[PDB]
Amino acid sequence: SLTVPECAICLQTCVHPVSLPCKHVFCYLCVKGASWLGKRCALCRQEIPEDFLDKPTLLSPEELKAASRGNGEYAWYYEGRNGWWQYDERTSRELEDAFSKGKKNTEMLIAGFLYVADLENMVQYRRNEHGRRRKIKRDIIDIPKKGVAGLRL
Amino acid sequence: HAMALKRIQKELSDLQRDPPAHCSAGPVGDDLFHWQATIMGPPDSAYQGGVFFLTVHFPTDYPFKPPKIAFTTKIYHPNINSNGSICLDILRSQWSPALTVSKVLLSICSLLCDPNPDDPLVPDIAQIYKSDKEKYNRHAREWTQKYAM
Ligand SMILES: Nc1ncnc2c1ncn2[C@@H]1O[C@H](COP(=O)(O)O)[C@@H](O)[C@H]1O[C@H]1O[C@H](COP(=O)(O)O)[C@@H](O)[C@H]1O
Ligand SMILES: [Zn+2]
Ligand SMILES: [Zn+2]
Repeated sequence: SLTVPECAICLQTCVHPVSLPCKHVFCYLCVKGASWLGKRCALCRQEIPEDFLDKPTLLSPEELKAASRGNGEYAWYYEGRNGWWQYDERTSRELEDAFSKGKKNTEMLIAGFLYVADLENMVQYRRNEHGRRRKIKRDIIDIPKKGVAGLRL
Repeated sequence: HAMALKRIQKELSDLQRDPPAHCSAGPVGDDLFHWQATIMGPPDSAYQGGVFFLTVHFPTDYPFKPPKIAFTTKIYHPNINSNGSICLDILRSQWSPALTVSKVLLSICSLLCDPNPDDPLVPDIAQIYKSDKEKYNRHAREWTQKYAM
């Protein structure tokens, strides 16, 4: 397929598609979100390795490297331990849209939970519990970073 | 249950934009986990001209489990009983998250056109389907007129 495969969980084009041992493909963050519920492969019920979120098999690792240098001028980042993580490309488009329109905030689905992005104070937090807080920023692509959306680089 | 909610919202938007033939669906008020649906009996089916009302309820871990879909309108059919339960493999073990309510609705329309007597939820009706098809069609049309028009 010349096109990026569709994810059977969210019904969108896969973002950071990962391949399970059974060879089904899903967004990394949809797999992560389904892990909170203890799910197996959504399509065939076969096991997802215990360490999959820490060492996922990427459908195209080269495309991750390209994402971490890909959107040209600017990117969005969220706070990690001793460094910044880059937002996934789909959430980044939502943030950019909201920011560019002057919205004070917007909501994002990230790995099975709704987050508020507070664009006035540049912080994100889980909508249900405001204590889970991470600083965000909108900076150039060429900075040091931990990875993209939890995927190491 | 935000994964389910967003998946359901996406299906709704896609359905209301390009609705399946013979079908209508939408949420009950502001509650995305409960929908109502309507099927107009397919042309050339024995159910033609019938209006059938259905209920859809989504599980909190959707799309990992299928929606619960039932007929609220009485119908004469080997795969649909008086409680409105629908005997269809993709609402049981053959559910896949690759499917949508839209696709289930079309499969239900397909079942109306071509019942499956080898999955006999209503045995008496299934036997008539197999032994006397003209009688089956007569009864299905009679019940359509009586209960669904
Ligand atoms: N914007 C986001 N994008 C991707 N995942 C997120 C995001 N926000 C939260 N999560 C994930 O949701 C979970 C709860 O985050 P919390 O408590 O804040 O709501 C976490 O797994 C979050 O993932 C992050 O933290 C992980 C560890 O990185 P270190 O802190 O060691 O740098 C790493 O995977 C990283 O991506
Ligand atoms: Zn997905
Ligand atoms: Zn699988």
